[PDB]
Amino acid sequence: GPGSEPPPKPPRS
Amino acid sequence: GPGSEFVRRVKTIYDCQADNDDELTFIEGEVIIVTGEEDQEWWIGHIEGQPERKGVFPVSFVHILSD
Repeated sequence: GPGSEPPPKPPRS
Repeated sequence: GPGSEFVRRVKTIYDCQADNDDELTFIEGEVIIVTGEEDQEWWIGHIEGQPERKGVFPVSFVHILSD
């Protein structure tokens, strides 16, 4: 698990 | 929605792995053809030239691309 650290996503509805 | 705001294509600005089976997985720098709205935070589309790669994605993870 070396991958990039993307921002939090919005929640789903 | 994206249609009403003249969004046809966007480019992804982050990497993204689907967390649900209706979500699009992508890396940064890919072009998406935007084809609908999931809700106020999520659009729907497919990868340009690879239409089998399709699903919902965050509005905040893309930037509008001109024709």
